[PDB]
Amino acid sequence: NDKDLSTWQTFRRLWPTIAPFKAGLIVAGVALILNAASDTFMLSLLKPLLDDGFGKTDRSVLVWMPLVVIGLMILRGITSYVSSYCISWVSGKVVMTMRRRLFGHMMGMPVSFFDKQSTGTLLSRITYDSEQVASSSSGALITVVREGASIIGLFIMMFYYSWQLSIILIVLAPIVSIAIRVVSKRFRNISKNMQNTMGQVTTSAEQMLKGHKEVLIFGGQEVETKRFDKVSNRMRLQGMKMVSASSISDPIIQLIASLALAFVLYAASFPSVMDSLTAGTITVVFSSMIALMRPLKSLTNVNAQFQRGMAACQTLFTILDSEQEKDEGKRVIERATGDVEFRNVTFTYPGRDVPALRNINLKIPAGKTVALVGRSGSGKSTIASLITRFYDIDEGEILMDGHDLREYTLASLRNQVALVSQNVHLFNDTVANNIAYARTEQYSREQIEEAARMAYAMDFINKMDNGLDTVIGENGVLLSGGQRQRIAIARALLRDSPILILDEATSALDTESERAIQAALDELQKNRTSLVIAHRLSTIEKADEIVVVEDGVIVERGTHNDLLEHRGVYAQLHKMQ
Amino acid sequence: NDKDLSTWQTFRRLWPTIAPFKAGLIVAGVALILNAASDTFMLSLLKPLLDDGFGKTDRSVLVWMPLVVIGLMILRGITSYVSSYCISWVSGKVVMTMRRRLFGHMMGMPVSFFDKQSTGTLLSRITYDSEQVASSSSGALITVVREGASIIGLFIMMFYYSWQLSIILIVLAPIVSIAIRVVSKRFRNISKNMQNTMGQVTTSAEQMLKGHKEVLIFGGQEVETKRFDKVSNRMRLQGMKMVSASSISDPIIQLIASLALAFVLYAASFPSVMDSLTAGTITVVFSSMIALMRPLKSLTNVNAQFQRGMAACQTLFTILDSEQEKDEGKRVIERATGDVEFRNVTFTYPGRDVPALRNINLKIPAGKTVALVGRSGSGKSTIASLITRFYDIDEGEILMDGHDLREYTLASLRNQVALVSQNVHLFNDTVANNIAYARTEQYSREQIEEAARMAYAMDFINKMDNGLDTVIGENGVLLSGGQRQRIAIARALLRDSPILILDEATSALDTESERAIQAALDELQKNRTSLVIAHRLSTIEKADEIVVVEDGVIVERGTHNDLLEHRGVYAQLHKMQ
Amino acid sequence: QMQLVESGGGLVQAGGSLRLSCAVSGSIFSIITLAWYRQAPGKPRENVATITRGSRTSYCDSVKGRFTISKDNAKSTVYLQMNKLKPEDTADYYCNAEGPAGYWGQGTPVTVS
Amino acid sequence: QMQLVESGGGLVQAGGSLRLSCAVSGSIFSIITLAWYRQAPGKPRENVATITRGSRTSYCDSVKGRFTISKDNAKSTVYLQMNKLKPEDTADYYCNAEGPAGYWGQGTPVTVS
Ligand SMILES: CCCCCCCCCCCCCCCCCC(=O)OC[C@H](COP(=O)(O)OCCN)OC(=O)CCCCCCCCCCCCCCCCC
Ligand SMILES: CCCCCCCCCCCCCCCCCC(=O)OC[C@H](COP(=O)(O)OCCN)OC(=O)CCCCCCCCCCCCCCCCC
Ligand SMILES: *[C@H]1CC(=O)N(CC/N=C2/CN3CCN4CCN(CCN(CC3)CC(=O)OO2)CC(=O)OOC(=O)C4)C1=O
Ligand SMILES: *[C@H]1CC(=O)N(CC/N=C2/CN3CCN4CCN(CCN(CC3)CC(=O)OO2)CC(=O)OOC(=O)C4)C1=O
Ligand SMILES: CCCCCCCCCCCCO[C@@H]1O[C@H](CO)[C@@H](O[C@H]2O[C@H](CO)[C@@H](O)[C@H](O)[C@H]2O)[C@H](O)[C@H]1O
Ligand SMILES: CCCCCCCCCCCCO[C@@H]1O[C@H](CO)[C@@H](O[C@H]2O[C@H](CO)[C@@H](O)[C@H](O)[C@H]2O)[C@H](O)[C@H]1O
Ligand SMILES: Nc1ncnc2c1ncn2[C@@H]1O[C@H](COP(=O)(O)OP(=O)(O)NP(=O)(O)O)[C@@H](O)[C@H]1O
Ligand SMILES: Nc1ncnc2c1ncn2[C@@H]1O[C@H](COP(=O)(O)OP(=O)(O)NP(=O)(O)O)[C@@H](O)[C@H]1O
Ligand SMILES: [Gd]
Ligand SMILES: [Gd]
Ligand SMILES: [Mg+2]
Ligand SMILES: [Mg+2]
Repeated sequence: NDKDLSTWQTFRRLWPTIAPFKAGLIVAGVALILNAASDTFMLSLLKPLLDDGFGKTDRSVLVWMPLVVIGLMILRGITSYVSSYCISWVSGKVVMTMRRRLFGHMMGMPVSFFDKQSTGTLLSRITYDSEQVASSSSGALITVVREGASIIGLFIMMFYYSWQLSIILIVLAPIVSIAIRVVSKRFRNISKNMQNTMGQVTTSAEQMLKGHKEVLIFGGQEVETKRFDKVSNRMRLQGMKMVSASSISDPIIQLIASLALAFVLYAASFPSVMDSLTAGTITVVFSSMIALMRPLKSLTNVNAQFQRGMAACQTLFTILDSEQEKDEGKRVIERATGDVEFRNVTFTYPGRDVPALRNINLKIPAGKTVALVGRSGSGKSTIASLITRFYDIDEGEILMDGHDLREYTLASLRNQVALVSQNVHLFNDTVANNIAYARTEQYSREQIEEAARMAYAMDFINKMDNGLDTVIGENGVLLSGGQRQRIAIARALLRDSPILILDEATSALDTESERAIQAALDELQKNRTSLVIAHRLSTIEKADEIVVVEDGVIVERGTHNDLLEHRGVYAQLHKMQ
Repeated sequence: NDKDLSTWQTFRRLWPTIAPFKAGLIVAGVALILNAASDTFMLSLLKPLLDDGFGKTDRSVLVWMPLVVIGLMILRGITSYVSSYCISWVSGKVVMTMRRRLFGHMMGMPVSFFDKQSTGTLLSRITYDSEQVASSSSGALITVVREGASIIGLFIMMFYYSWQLSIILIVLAPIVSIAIRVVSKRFRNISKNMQNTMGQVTTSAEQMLKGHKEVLIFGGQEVETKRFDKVSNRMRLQGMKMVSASSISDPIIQLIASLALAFVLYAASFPSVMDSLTAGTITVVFSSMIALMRPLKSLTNVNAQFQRGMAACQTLFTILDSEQEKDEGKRVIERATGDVEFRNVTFTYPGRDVPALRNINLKIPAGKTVALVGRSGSGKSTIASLITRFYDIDEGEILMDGHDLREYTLASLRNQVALVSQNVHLFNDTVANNIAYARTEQYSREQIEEAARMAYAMDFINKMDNGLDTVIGENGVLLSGGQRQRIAIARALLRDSPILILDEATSALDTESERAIQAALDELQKNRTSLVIAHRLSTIEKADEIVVVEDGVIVERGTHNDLLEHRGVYAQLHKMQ
Repeated sequence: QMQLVESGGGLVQAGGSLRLSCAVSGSIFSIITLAWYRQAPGKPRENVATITRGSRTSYCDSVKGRFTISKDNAKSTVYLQMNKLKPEDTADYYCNAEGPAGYWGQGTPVTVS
Repeated sequence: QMQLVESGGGLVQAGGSLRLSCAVSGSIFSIITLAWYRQAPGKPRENVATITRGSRTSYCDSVKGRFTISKDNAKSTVYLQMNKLKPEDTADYYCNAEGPAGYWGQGTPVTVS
């Protein structure tokens, strides 16, 4: 959660990030000072032009005055370019760094986090929030520093010619400051509400796009359209709140600083102020008040813009100091020696208050196969997900090679497991890239072909019009279901991991295809550790230990023949299949 | 695709959208005229203040001058508020309408479109592109119209006091105009490239988030991080191109309009121009040529901002005039009478140059069941998807009740089909909402409970801590695989559609669960057209016609006993299962 | 529309040899299943032989080892080969394309002395 | 750790009645499978009776209709009931929890005159 801090506070938090890029900031500050000096000197040129008159005084200034103007414009252009380029460069580097940090943070979150989240919300953090940071820090930030520097120059030029009027400017400045204070807080609150609504908009569009087929066959167009109308109208209304605050704050602040113009006119009318200086300083003074009212308008509008990025930065910080996957193990394993043991483990899913597994005393020896069978919802995929530390157990210990799983580095632990999940997910790339997903430089194309041949996928790959270089859809949509399953099987088989978990990996396949895959698995996994979750008993008939699970407890365990004796649960499953 | 048009052309294209909201635009134009008048009159007040001197002339004007200033500020604030609010309101309405139109267009696209697209790209169109339209048309558009009106006021005030100098202003205006022309085209091109890169950024983040489990178990963090670094650096570099054009165009345009200041100084120095008027009139001129340089800077920077939204609008138009699902059938069938007939159909998937089905002569009579069996990749889900008009056939005819499918309204046609797909997709809502997904007001909770009981889902729903009101995950992630399958089965069974298609709807289930579901199906679909795609033959033993498919051709058809005779392909499948 | 026509024999003595042919047109002949059925005057149609894409053959037990079933893709013709005929084989023989619920020909009578 | 202890009988005459009990502790007794096995001096362990959560019972055909297997959840005790004993039943009887690859007790000898 994010408490509205302030602009200065979020800049202090931003500094650890902006610190590598100090040089561009320093040069841009120098350029800004020079640019403001050029602006102020140009607007000061009046007093020579007026006092040293066109014909009243000798024409000695007006001859060189045009060249002074053109040269000051030359310098002003150069310094403005340098300042803008360097500030924009620093902002772009900061924004890219924050985007990369947010991506890495999301990639390091636990599985339960993604279970309780929506993809559209996080994608909104990546797209909308960071683009608000970028838009603010690039455009609005240049505008605010340049107009502040202009204002300071006009202040300096005014305190010089006649301080007696700069004093009223001094007294009004705090009022304008505290006004901008209050409006800025309002802007930041509105911007955070807008961030949340944009997350909702993205969630709605996401859910429509990924469930397009269900929308089409169940006639959901009305419901989705109505939902999107709701969220988009809410987005419009919050933008309207922001505009209301902006267009109510700008005129009031311009009304306040106009009192300076009223005061200078009253001071001029007063019979004791003039005659101190001739036509000249007071003309410069009135021109400088009229000038000064302009950067105020610019400053307030770009403050409306700028608080959006400030709020987005505050949200970013709140996300970046969240906790990630709990990783406090430091005993990396080069290659596990197969053994996996469950000791009286009890597991409850987050916020579900009923155990999914109760007292699991299950051994998976090295080189052996355990086959998990049982009805739907009994807890087999839960055991599979506990082996990989997707979730952490509540009681008991899961040991690998004699050591607790939590003792290990997460990355080191997961390098020991190759998993074909119940729900197959593929990436929108080629078949070879999908099979060697995260190891495209480590595995030869010959190794990829051997993997695809062990997965009975080599036949339908050779019938593709591009070979192993055919691009498959977003989730392998351009493939049949069994073909996607077989590709995921090949992906897991490419890595000769000591522990291989198949989670109903023959569900979308036909009997002959599964027999071929099972024959390949025979020789490849004769000395690997294997865990097979099957709802079909023909797949698991040769497993070393069959284990029957129900409601999260092991109810029987044994070999196929010993379990076909003993006339228990497995006997009933086998008889009715 | 989007050719760069111009600013005026894209506003002509957008006019039909802005037309409903003419009144706010008219009042904002009036307010803008009044605001510019107030600005110009305030900056004109110099000449009385200078000519009618502080002590040179009777003070007279000095007495009422402060009240004039405060009143003009009062009016200026009011008109600025009205103008800003109305223009922002119109822009927000336009942006909401465009967002709704883009959502509806995407919801109406064909299935092959989503097969060849990425979710992140379209989501970028919804989020980034439309928020660019919003940011431009709200902030930058107010700024550009207000500063244009200010410029026109200064032009008017200057042509009046001394036209002899306004003439050089006149000659320089076209140069500044054509410069802004050229830079605007460059800005729009950069913005379109930025739109595409942001689509790539979203695609990368999307692919990481939805394949999080595969990243974790296959160690993909390096690859995903490197990918994201590439796209984010490309985004930064294109933003840098935009900043380069901005900070190179702004100083040059300020250099050009400064020649007016040089010219007025030279004209003053020239010995034949002065003495026509008081010192104040050329003082007003120098003050106003100076003032004039300020809205130019503002205008050019917000033009950099404004072309982003212009480009995004052009992209929007290009998307909105694309073609959608081909829908040229008018007859609306209230309730189909079951019969579905494939007559000599041949189907080839888009861009695949090899048929998936070749000569399909398949009848699905009313009240009967056809069971499609065959190896993986043979073309069963293709037939299922052709019945629903997800794709259109190349030759032959698919008839429903004697009429071609294409003769019907798409929505009317799809109201006849209830489908459990091979790949189950659920929505992040409650169990009851998922079962009655698009019909939450038409079906009673008792009907939902009956559906869930026909799908054998009533047992595990009653073990949830919230009942039928339990929220399931984003894709039902908080459920087991068989539980998700059973929920989708209940969703399809809730709607007593005349044509029910099950696409391996028992794949994630255990034998006893499938037997229960099959018993419920027996009585429910005794008079309902049914098409069952099975890889297990125990599911389809009672089907009226079994059809065996291979490589996209029907190789046998018949009843279970007649096919167990005849010793063909089905006999081999049954023997080996 | 795919149609399939039989060219058969006539009357043969006991222990003789016969060969029936069936031409199938309009078919994907290399993949579909083909079969030879028979029908006595009283008994219904009974599958005699079956041939499938992989040239795999099957036969009713009471006739296995006597008949043969073959198919020529280039001529797109299916063939039934008769050897050591018996009087119980006198019946009307039909060819069949893609299953008992598929497509049938006119059929040819075969008589054994 | 779940452990299961047998309380059995001793020597009984032919045709007599016996009852063996087994207390199982540390178990989810309402769900796990329980069984009674027997072992003669020569032959290996052979499953005699099985009982499962739904109180469903099973027995070796050579003893069906004579023995009974029951379980009391409240006392968490499994029971084997002997009727019409025969000399071939003289053996060491073990109880078993959750499968032949699970947990066994000490066992009790039973002798028939
Ligand atoms: C001289 C004083 C010196 C001492 C004080 C110095 C400090 C000053 C501090 C100023 C603080 C400004 C804060 C601005 C943001 C406040 C929030 C805001 O703007 O709310 C407006 C409100 C929003 O709508 P609402 O219905 O409340 O909620 C539904 C969603 N919009 O909308 C409303 O409910 C109210 C709408 C009012 C009508 C709109 C405006 C009409 C025209 C007035 C504006 C122009 C005035 C220019 C000057 C002329 C004199 C008045
Ligand atoms: C007299 C009448 C005249 C009338 C003229 C009317 C038309 C005016 C000209 C058209 C308007 C401006 C066009 C702006 C867009 C041009 C594109 C652009 O900005 O490109 C800059 C270029 C970008 O880099 P590049 O490698 O080309 O591309 C990939 C990386 N972005 O980067 C470069 O390669 C540029 C070189 C880098 C440094 C540029 C900045 C140097 C300082 C400039 C200060 C200007 C102030 C005035 C100085 C006057 C001096 C006499
Ligand atoms: C294949 C070779 C041949 O000539 N057959 C017929 C042999 N005579 C059979 C008598 N059958 C009569 C009732 N049948 C209906 C049930 N059939 C199964 C029981 N049959 C015994 C009674 C056993 C047979 O397969 O064949 O039977 C199933 C069937 O359709 O077979 O045909 C049949 O005669 C009718 C052959 O079967
Ligand atoms: C249950 C009741 C009983 O007393 N049994 C033993 C009966 N004698 C059997 C002789 N059997 C010796 C080899 N067996 C190993 C294979 N068994 C299947 C073949 N059996 C005949 C040879 C048939 C039997 O089930 O029981 O056999 C499988 C087996 O483990 O059974 O036990 C066995 O004796 C060893 C009972 O089986
Ligand atoms: C919005 C995107 C940002 C890109 C554009 C950057 C705009 C320029 C912002 C100017 C920031 C001013 O940054 C200011 O730097 C000083 C340097 O001592 C920080 O001062 C820091 O000093 C010490 C060590 O020196 C640190 O331990 C501590 O984090 C902080 O106190 C201030 O906390 C910060 O306010
Ligand atoms: C994007 C944010 C929305 C707020 C936008 C604020 C700026 C609005 C400026 C509108 C642009 C000029 O709008 C201009 O309107 C006129 C009519 O008035 C349109 O004129 C159109 O309608 C007329 C009358 O039917 C016909 O000649 C013809 O169909 C077409 O020319 C112009 O094509 C358009 O260019
Ligand atoms: N992420 C989750 N959060 C909460 N409960 C869950 C979650 N995943 C599964 N469950 C529940 O935990 C129990 C066991 O789930 P699971 O281990 O997936 O079953 P399974 O044995 O894999 N079933 P199946 O896939 O059909 O063979 C069931 O009641 C599930 O609904
Ligand atoms: N969207 C698609 N674009 C191109 N080809 C496709 C597409 N979907 C499927 N195919 C191919 O079309 C053929 C038939 O596909 P499909 O009809 O899905 O098979 P299936 O019979 O459903 N297989 P299975 O689910 O494993 O039983 C296969 O060669 C697929 O690879
Ligand atoms: Gd028969
Ligand atoms: Gd035995
Ligand atoms: Mg599972
Ligand atoms: Mg399929």
